[PDB]
Amino acid sequence: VLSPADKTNVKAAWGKVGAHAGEYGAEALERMFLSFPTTKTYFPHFDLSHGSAQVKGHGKKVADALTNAVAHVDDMPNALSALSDLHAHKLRVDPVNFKLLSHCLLVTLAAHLPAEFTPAVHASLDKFLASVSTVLTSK
Amino acid sequence: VLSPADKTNVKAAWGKVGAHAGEYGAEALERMFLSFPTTKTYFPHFDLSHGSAQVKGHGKKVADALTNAVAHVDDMPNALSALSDLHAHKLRVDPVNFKLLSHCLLVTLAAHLPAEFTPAVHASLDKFLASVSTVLTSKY
Amino acid sequence: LTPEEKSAVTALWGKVNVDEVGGEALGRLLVVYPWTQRFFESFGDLSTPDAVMGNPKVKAHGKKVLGAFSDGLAHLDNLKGTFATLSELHCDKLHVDPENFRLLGNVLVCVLAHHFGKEFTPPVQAAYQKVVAGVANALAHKYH
Amino acid sequence: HLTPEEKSAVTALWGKVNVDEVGGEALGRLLVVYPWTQRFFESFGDLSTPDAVMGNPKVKAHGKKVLGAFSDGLAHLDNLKGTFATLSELHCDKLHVDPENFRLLGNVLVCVLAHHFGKEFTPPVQAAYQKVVAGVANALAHKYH
Ligand code: HEM
Ligand code: HEM
Ligand code: HEM
Ligand code: HEM
Ligand SMILES: C[C@H](Cc1ccccc1)NO
Ligand SMILES: C[C@H](Cc1ccccc1)NO
Ligand SMILES: C[C@H](Cc1ccccc1)NO
Repeated sequence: VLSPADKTNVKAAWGKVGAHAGEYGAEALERMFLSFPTTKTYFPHFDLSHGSAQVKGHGKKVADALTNAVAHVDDMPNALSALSDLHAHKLRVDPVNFKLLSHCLLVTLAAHLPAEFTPAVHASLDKFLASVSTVLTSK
Repeated sequence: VLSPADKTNVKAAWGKVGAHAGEYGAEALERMFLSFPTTKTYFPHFDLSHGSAQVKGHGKKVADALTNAVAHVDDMPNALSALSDLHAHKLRVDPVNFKLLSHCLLVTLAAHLPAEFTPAVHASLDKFLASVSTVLTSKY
Repeated sequence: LTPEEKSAVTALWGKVNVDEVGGEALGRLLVVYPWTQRFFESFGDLSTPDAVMGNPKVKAHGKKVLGAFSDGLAHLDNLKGTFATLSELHCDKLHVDPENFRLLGNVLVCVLAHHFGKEFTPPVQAAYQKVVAGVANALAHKYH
Repeated sequence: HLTPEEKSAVTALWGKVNVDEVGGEALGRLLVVYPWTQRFFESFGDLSTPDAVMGNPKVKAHGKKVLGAFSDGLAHLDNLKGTFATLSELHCDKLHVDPENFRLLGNVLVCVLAHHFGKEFTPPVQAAYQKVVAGVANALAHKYH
C-alpha cells in the first residue's frame, strides 16, 4: 500500500509526536484496556490502573517498535521479524487484537495532533498501523 | 509468508484438484453468493443461478489466478499486483469479502478432497488464501 | 451503559457541533475506507480527500443523519426502536457489510478525539466504544 | 429466521452426524488452524503438533461433550427454548474469548461437515448452516453487546 504521500504523512505525524511517543504508547494501551477489556488477559502480571509504571514502561517499548517501523517502512518484515514470532508463537495474540490497539493508537494521535490529524493523514496512519499489524500477524 | 511444509501441503491439494480447478472455482462462487448474499451486489450483470455460464466462466478466471499464486507463492505481490489494483481501485471490493470467498474456497476443497483435507493441509490452505487475500487488499 | 458511561457520553455530546461532526465522520469514512464510496455514487466528486470533505452532499447527508441523534434533548441515551428500520435499509436494501458499522463508529470516535483532545479521556472513549458497538449490533440485526 | 427448507437442509444432514466425533474434529481443527485459540485450553496438555491435537483425549472428550445432545431440534427449535445466556457469560465474562472466534469455530465446523459429507454438503445446505453458525455466534456474543 504504502505510497510516498503516506510515508510523507506518517513522517509528519511522527515529527509532531516527537519525544512524546513513549507517553502516547502508554496512553494507547490504557485506552485499549478500558475500551476492550478482553485485551487485559494478556497482562495478568500488570497493574493496569492509571499511572502504572508497568504500562508506562510497556508504552515505551510499543512506541520504540512503532518508530522502528517508521524508520524502516520499506522493509518492516525484516525489521519487526522477532516481534512477529514473539506475538504469534509465545504470546498467542489473537489477530483481532491488533485492530483494537491500532484503533487506540489512532485515537491517541487524534487527541494530541490538532493540526496534523487531517483526513489524508488519518488514512495514511491507518494504512501504516495496518502494515505493522500484517507483519506482526504474518507468523 | 508460508513455511515449506505449507508449500508442500498446498502443492498436494493443487495436484489433487487437478483440472477441476475451474469447476471448483465456480462452485466456491455459488457457495459465497448463497451463503453471503451481500456479495451478489458486486455482480449485478451476472445471472447467479445454478449452471450459469457467467459463474462457470468467472470461476475459471478465479481458479487461474489462484493457480498463478500457487506457482509464484514466494512473490505473490508481483504475481497478483494487477488483480490487487483492479479489486481495490476499480471494483472497490470490501476487504471482509475476501474472507468470505476464502471460506467458501476452503469448503469447496473440503467437499472434493476427502484424503487431502487433513487438519495440517486445512491450516496450510487457510494460510495460502490469507496470503492471497492480504495481497488483493494491499492497495488499500 | 453505567451511569458513569452515560455521564461521559452525554456531557461530551452536549458540546458537539452536530452539523460538522456528521459530515466530518462520513467524509473520513469515504477517505479512510474508500470501498465505502461504492454506496455514495450519487454524491459526485469523491476523487481526493479535499473533494470528499468539501463535497456538499457528504456534509448535508452527515448533518441530516446525525441531526436526528441530537446534542441535547434525548438522543444518545436511546435503546432499540428506530434501528429496526435502519437495519432493514442497510442490510436488506443496501447490503452494507456490518463490519462497516463498526468502522464508521470507530471513525466517529476518531473525530471526537480530534475535536475534544485531552477531554476525550480513556474512560470517555470506553463509554463511546460501548455506544458504537451497541449501534453497530442494532443495525446488523437483519443479518443475525 | 431459518426458512423450512433451511431447517430441512440442516436437520437432515445433522441426523447423519456422528456427534461423538465431529465435536473433537471441529475443536482440534480450531486449535490447529487458529493456534491463538490454544490459549484457552493450556490445561489439555500436548497441543504441540496437528497429530498431538487431533489425538489428544481431552480435546476429543471436550468436543463430544459440548457437541452432545445438541441434536433432535438442536441450535434453536427444541420445542421452543435453546438460549445461550449462561454460555455468553462463560465465554465473554469469564473466558474473555474474542467473539470473532465464535465465527471462526462455526466456519471450522462447516469445513468439518463439508469434509464428511462431500457432494451432499451442497451450496444451499452450506448457506443454511452459515445462518446457524451466524445465529449461534451472535447469541454467544450477547454480553459483548
Ligand atoms: C502495533 C502493535 C504492537 C506492537 C508494536 C507491539 C510491540 C511489543 C513490544 C515491543 C513488546 C515487548 C518486546 C520485548 O520487550 O521483548 C511487546 C510485548 C507484548 N505485547 Fe505487544 N505489540 C503490539 C500489539 C500487541 C497486542 C494487540 C497485544 C494484545 C494483548 C499485545 C500483547 C503483548 C504482550 C502481552 C507482551 C508481553 C509483555 C510482558 O510480559 O511484559 N501486543 N509488544
Ligand atoms: C481469492 C480471491 C479472489 C480472486 C483470486 C479473484 C480473481 C478475480 C479475477 C481473476 C478477476 C478477473 C476476471 C476477468 O478478467 O474477467 C476478478 C474480477 C472480479 N472480482 Fe474477483 N477475485 C477474488 C476475490 C473477489 C471478491 C471477494 C469479490 C467480491 C465479493 C470479487 C469480485 C470481483 C468482481 C466484481 C470482478 C469483476 C467481474 C466482472 O464484471 O466480470 N473478487 N476477480
Ligand atoms: C453505523 C451507523 C449508521 C447509522 C446510524 C446510519 C444512519 C443512516 C440514516 C439515518 C440514514 C438516512 C435514512 C433515510 O433517509 O431515511 C442513512 C442512509 C444511508 N446510509 Fe447509513 N448509517 C450508518 C452506517 C452506514 C454505513 C457504514 C454505510 C455505508 C458503508 C451507510 C450507507 C448509507 C446509505 C447509502 C444511505 C442512503 C440511503 C438512501 O437514502 O437511499 N450507512 N443511514
Ligand atoms: C461458537 C460456539 C461455541 C459453543 C456453542 C461453545 C459451547 C461450550 C460449552 C457447552 C462449554 C461447556 C460449558 C460447561 O461445561 O458448563 C464450553 C466450554 C468452553 N469453551 Fe466453548 N463454545 C463455543 C466456542 C468457544 C470458543 C471459540 C472458545 C475458545 C476459543 C471456547 C472455549 C471454551 C473453554 C475454554 C471452555 C471451558 C471452560 C471451563 O471449563 O472452565 N469456546 N463451550
Ligand atoms: C507516528 C509515530 C509512531 C507512534 C508512536 C506512538 C503512538 C502512535 C504512533 N510516532 O512516533
Ligand atoms: C453513513 C451515514 C450515517 C452516519 C452515522 C454516523 C456518523 C456519520 C454518518 N449513513 O448514511
Ligand atoms: C470450542 C468448544 C465447543 C465446540 C463448539 C462447536 C464445535 C466444537 C466444539 N467450546 O468449548
